[PDB]
Amino acid sequence: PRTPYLVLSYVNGLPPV
Amino acid sequence: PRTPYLVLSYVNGLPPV
Amino acid sequence: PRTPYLVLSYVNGLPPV
Amino acid sequence: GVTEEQVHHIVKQALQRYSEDRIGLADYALESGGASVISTRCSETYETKTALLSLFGIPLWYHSQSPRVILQPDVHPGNCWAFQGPQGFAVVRLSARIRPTAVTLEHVPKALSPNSTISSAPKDFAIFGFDEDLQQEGTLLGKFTYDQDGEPIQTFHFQAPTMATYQVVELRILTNWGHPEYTCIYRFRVHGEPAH
Amino acid sequence: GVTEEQVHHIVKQALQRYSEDRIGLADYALESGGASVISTRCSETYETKTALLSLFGIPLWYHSQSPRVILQPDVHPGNCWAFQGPQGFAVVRLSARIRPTAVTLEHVPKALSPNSTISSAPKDFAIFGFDEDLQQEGTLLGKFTYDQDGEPIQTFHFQAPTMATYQVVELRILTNWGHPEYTCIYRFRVHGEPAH
Amino acid sequence: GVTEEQVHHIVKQALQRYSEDRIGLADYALESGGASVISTRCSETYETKTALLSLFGIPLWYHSQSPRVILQPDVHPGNCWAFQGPQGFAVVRLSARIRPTAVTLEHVPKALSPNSTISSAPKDFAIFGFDEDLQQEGTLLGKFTYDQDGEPIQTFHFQAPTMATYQVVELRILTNWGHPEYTCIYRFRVHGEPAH
Ligand SMILES: [Mg+2]
Ligand SMILES: [Mg+2]
Ligand SMILES: [Mg+2]
Ligand SMILES: [Mg+2]
Ligand SMILES: [Mg+2]
Ligand SMILES: [Mg+2]
Repeated sequence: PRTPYLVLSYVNGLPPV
Repeated sequence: PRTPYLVLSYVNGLPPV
Repeated sequence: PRTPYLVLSYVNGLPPV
Repeated sequence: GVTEEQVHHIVKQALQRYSEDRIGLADYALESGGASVISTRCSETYETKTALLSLFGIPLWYHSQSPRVILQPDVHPGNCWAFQGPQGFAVVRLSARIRPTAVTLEHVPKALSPNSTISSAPKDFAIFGFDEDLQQEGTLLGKFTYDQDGEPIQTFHFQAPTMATYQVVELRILTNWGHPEYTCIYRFRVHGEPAH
Repeated sequence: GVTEEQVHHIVKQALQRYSEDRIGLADYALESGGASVISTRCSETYETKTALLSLFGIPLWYHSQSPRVILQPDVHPGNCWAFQGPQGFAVVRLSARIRPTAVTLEHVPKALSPNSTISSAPKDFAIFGFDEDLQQEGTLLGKFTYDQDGEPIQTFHFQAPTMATYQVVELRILTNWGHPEYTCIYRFRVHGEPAH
Repeated sequence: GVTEEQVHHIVKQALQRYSEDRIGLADYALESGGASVISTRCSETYETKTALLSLFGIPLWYHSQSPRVILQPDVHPGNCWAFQGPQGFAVVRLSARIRPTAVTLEHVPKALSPNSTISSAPKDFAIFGFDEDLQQEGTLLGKFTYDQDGEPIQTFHFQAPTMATYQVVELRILTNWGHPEYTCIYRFRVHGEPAH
């Protein structure tokens, strides 16, 4: 089937760093 | 949905190293 | 169940490098 | 000449710098730090349909790298994002709004390449800043050339960055080093001054 | 001064040590070597609900790092486990029963951090050993302070470890470097003497 | 003795070589570059049934490394492929047809190992080339010994490679360093001359 791609978007600001 | 987390537990001693 | 293993085979030549 | 203590000092400091992501500058385009690709604003991915993943003998799908890989620190041959031809682009939402002061582009070394050639590497490129996230016209920040004869990691400082700040940046590839089918991007970084 | 041969020797040995997981000590808390987090005995994970994973345009879930990441060697900004506030803890079942002699804690460098600050880093901490796997009262092995002004990787040797052995260890964070929302742990290691 | 400039030069070049996959040779067995294991032509994987993965408290399956890991650059304790006993083999379809000139085998260092021993490491081994992909009888390219007392990464150059080319290579392990249950392979590389 179609080549899947997991997309990652930041929708609520920074992750913990 | 709820944030999933894959848990890893060693239940039968050491893995090969 | 049985230990799954994702197998990777190159069937159409080189990937982009 | 030099003392033993001076040698140890030189070595220690070189390894410190090596350990700090090689260049010692914070990367506002690093995905794990909070940056992300804007998928609809990138070139189409070149797909070869060669790397077939299977499970229990069942073919599942072909694996190709998406633009996300250019924001990840795993540079090994083939761990790159490819687009068709010598012109392409990627747009990144940075982890923070910054005054951009430099960018870094890297490719795999010739020593790790068949025939010591890296013709798929980007050559001429341009960097644009976008004021907000859904805006059409970017501001040119600078134009540079990745040198195939230089070091694998190349950092380019803007000569005179304005006081403008941006959280969206475009990497626009204008030419490549001659590969007739595709251009490969290994890792792109954006450096600058955040709010304080 | 020094001879060329002496310089090559110094450099070779520094790179050897660098290649041996930076510090040249076996890590009984490394997950791939057989260690694991005891999930029910760790602080709740701080979740931001920001890193959204999607597939074919369908939002799937938010991604946060679990405590397992502190037992993995992939230290880059954001590849850390976070808990809320400045007090928290993680419990690790080591890969083998050992006499613990040292622990290592690391954080990302200031040079890779916006504004050169690492206020989310752990500060004061304590290490406890547990005789068996389901036991309530740990034995204090030592109390240390991760120095935000020190090197990114800091190893702490116990002054006088007893002959007691343990396969379960707790990292207890008592304070942080001032971050008002959370504390981030990048990697925790445990060193010592196994059976022979 | 030496000048400061000479020291900086020595250090710079040592770090360059370190950064080029440690050895500065292209690897035609690297999976990301286009190589793959021929699964049916490898030894059975030794499975311990110990690393249990679970989700929402539901046990899913046990995790063991497949032969693919020997073609990946992530060498840390336990990130290895294991087969039962001291004799085993793996067959790799290289990324390109080459005249093979050397192979590299690496294991984890003693300094990162409990009791400073690496008895699971391969010892005597042989390399065979196969003319086509489904052919029964290989051609011996060379026989070598991985030295447990040597450096973690060991490269072996063939004394006098013929002009023959191959895209399929077998790593045949003949003995190990004494481990009574299994042998562990961390990473295998193949070097040589491609078409031009
Ligand atoms: Mg075009
Ligand atoms: Mg030239
Ligand atoms: Mg609290
Ligand atoms: Mg200060
Ligand atoms: Mg046998
Ligand atoms: Mg000996």
